[PDB]
Amino acid sequence: MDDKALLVEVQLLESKTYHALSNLPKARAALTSARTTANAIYCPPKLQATLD
Amino acid sequence: DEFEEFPAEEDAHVWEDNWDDDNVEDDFSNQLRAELEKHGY
Amino acid sequence: LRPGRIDRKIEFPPPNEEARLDILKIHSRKMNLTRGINLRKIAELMPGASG
Amino acid sequence: LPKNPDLRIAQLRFLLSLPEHRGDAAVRDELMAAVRDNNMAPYYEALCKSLDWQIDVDLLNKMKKANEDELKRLDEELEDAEKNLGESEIRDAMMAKAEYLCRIGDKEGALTAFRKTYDKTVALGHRLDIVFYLLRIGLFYMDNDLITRNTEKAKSLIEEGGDWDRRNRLKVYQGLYCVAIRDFKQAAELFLDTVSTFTSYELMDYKTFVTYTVYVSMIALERPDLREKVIKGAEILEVLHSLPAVRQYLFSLYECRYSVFFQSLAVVEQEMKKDWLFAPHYRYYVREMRIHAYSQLLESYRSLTLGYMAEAFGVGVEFIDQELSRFIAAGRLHCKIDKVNEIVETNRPDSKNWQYQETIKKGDLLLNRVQKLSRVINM
Repeated sequence: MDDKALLVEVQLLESKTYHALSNLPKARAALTSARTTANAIYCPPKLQATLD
Repeated sequence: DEFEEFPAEEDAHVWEDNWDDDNVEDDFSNQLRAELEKHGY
Repeated sequence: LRPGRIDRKIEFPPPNEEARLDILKIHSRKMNLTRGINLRKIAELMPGASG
Repeated sequence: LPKNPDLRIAQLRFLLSLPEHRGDAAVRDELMAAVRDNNMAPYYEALCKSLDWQIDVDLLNKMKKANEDELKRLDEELEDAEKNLGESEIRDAMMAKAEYLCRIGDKEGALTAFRKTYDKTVALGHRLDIVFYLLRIGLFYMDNDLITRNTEKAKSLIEEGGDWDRRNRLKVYQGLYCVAIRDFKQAAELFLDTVSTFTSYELMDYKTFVTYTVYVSMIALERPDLREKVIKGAEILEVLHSLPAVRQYLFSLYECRYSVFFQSLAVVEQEMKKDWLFAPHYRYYVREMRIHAYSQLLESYRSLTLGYMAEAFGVGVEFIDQELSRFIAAGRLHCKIDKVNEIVETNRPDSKNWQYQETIKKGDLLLNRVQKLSRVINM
């Protein structure tokens, strides 16, 4: 589906949950995917702050 | 040079076993439990 | 480029779909591919690859 | 891969075969449900004869008739494929027949059917699948020769040509067999290699695989490799976050919390006693883990009083004295006990001294070899 804002939010949530479980490589990969999808849509200040 | 002068006269384990394995004693859990109980008082 | 100094001029067109799949197999032989790595889909995603 | 044969069935059978759990009820219900759903008539009869249970006449006859009519249908399909369909159809029909033969528990018939299918199968992938099926059968029954020969065959097939997924699955299978043979070093190596991409869910779920990997790695890997490959491993840590007991056990050794380590080691010994694969080696695993913990503690000390180490291990002075004496007698720990003063002194050889001992031993071996060669050749 084309709703990329919720996709970015969900990828960030997955990255955070991965980090909480000590799976740093997968968490970083998920965060990189989230950043890639974020630099393709309008990242509001709140979403940008969460990603950063 | 077969030494015929000396006559030439289950446990199909492929793993090498040292002597300590044969020793019979209570499982480690029982030993630790008993020791903790005896040192708890 | 006279037909006495150069007799055969073989053209090298960019590989077609089957050619791209063959090249992918050639260069992916030593790679550790994973089940579900269908190369026909990847080749279809390269319409005019230089080779 | 297919779940058949189901290794959970073999584990339940072994658990019932254990003295304490022979009378267990829940395992009884689970095994009976599995047999009824899968309709293992030969397996049911073998289990009843081995465990001296009461054979259910109605259930046994129903299962036998179901197996008979299913086998008749499979044979009819095989004949139809032979008469009408091509070689691929006949190969698949025989594969299905062998799969159902394994379904019911007929070891000999299933093995012969799979051998025939392999003989009539040309595709390399299908041959690898047949080898995997036979390996799973061997693990279910614990046939050492079958597993060894089939592992060699699978290795040869992969060497000729093989995808990465099959190599990973065969790595996991070799690790399981090595754990079952007590070659824990190879088990740790293979499991640490495959933990990243565990795709063999038929043998065991991921949690069990991570637990086995932690156990074998700690029994095999040394402290640096243990920290680099298990402690900091993302996959193992993520899985252990759902297994508090295993995480505590693994971290007790690395963090130097020896009392919790011994609690977890007792728990692990109890768990392995019931396990169908670590059962033959559970005593050895516990003994070696205790030896490793003792050596790890002694590495940083030269003379530690028996009282301090007894307090650290949460055990009495007498028990630690007896265990240390037993382990020293076997030449595993490098220490000598001093009972009168209650002080344990480490006698770790100096690098020069250990090197001299190693050179003496290796040179003696080489000199014996050279003497034998000279005697053989000089005539």
